[PDB]
Amino acid sequence: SDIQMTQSPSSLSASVGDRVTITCRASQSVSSAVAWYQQKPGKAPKLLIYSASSLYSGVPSRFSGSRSGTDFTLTISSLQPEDFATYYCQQSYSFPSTFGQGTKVEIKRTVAAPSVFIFPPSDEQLKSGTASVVCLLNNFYPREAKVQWKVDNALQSGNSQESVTEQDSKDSTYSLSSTLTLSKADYEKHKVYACEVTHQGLSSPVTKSFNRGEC
Amino acid sequence: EVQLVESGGGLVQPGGSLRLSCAASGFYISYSSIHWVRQAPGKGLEWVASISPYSGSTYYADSVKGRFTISADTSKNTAYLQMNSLRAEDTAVYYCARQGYRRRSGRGFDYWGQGTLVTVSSASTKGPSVFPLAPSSKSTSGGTAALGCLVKDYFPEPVTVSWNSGALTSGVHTFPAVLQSSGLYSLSSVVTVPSSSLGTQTYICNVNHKPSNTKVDKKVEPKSC
RNA sequence: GGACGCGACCGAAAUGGUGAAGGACGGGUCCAGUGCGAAACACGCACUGUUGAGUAGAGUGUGAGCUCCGUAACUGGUCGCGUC
Ligand SMILES: [K+]
Ligand SMILES: [Mg+2]
Repeated sequence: SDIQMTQSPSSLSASVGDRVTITCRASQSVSSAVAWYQQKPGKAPKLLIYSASSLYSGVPSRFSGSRSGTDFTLTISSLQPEDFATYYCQQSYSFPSTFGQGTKVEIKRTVAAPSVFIFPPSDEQLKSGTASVVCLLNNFYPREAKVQWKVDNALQSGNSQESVTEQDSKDSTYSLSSTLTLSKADYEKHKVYACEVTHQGLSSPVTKSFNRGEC
Repeated sequence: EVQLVESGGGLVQPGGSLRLSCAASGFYISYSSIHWVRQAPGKGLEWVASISPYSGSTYYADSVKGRFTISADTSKNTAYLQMNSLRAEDTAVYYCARQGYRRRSGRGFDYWGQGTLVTVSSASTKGPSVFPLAPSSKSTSGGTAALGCLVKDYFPEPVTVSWNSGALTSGVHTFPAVLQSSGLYSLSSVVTVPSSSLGTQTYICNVNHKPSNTKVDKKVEPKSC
């Protein structure tokens, strides 16, 4: 049996100054051969804790690790701005080695509603037989948001893709683009293109739309 | 002082082969266990393989066993991951890492390379088409206007985007690419600007896709009525 | 009575051979674990093990002690005989 490291939670929101705890639970005894790592977007992981509870040289002491049987915890006693990142536990008691799923630690702030924008496809793109319609949800929090596409008031499904930005380094919000992809023929068979947004900072759903072949 | 540089990454067809290298500096690999760990985009760390000092014993994750071979050339102070019979799901950033000294840091991996991207796909290298996302012939959402560029149908990752050759950075959001069903990537970069300057301020997106010798600049303007 | 002498029997340090004992005789025997050597395995060292664990072999110890069968120094004992 390969050893499982079950990591929870997969994400958490916290304010600067808060005490947070992240947990890895081993499927069998791993002694104390557990390490903890920090990873920021686009960057290699950095070692924080080794042997379950030893602080790695140069790591600030607000980081601590603890072992309770086969359960392991990384605690940060008081988060600082630079501590927002993803954390991974690792067992190296035996091979194969196992990493935990990770825990994204994100910063908490006041609910912010998104600003919504819709973009019709360019005539340029239209020359090639594909129409891309784009909807932008700008600078909102929390991350949960619902985007729905309507074409002549018919609800679209399976023909869109979303993408979300990393939480912003200044205002701590998210942005989201959703893209509806149609063949040029389908696109030209309809008039009203709409993007409907549902977010916590919105009292009611907001719809941004345009009519094909207008302004 | 201590550093690790992986190289050799790139695009390869399914069933193909690729050798990665991990150049150490600041220490000698002969006294350390060396490891390879990978990260599929958006996913977590997955341990791939390792090689033990003095015995040369090697270990492998089941998911790559039989296909991948780790090795070491002490005279170049470099380690290697020979990947054969590659599948799309081996697509990942590949990191080599040093397991540190037992007395100093148990079995923690104290140093990691910056990583090298391996894309396994039958799609072939292609530059993006870059389309304008023109600001609305209206006024406002929030008080401002939004414009951007759609960077569509390139392969493989990555691409870079900037605005006004780097001068415009505020209010910029460059989205992580999605892999479309065609097997090509697509992303968009947007920026919010004031609507009072739309006719007089200039906005150009700069898109560079190095694997296809594609570099483009696109002026994004309001069009008509 | 004792001195000297001879002999026998007993004792006996030592010693040749023998064969039972398994962790309460040990080991550089074997196994698991922990730490250390730039060292997870392999290699070396150290520590730890409550049926660690087969009594002569998973041993290429002419091991210690002991069982049994001998040999035996003797500068120990006893008895007989000789002389005084
Ligand atoms: K023995
Ligand atoms: Mg050993």
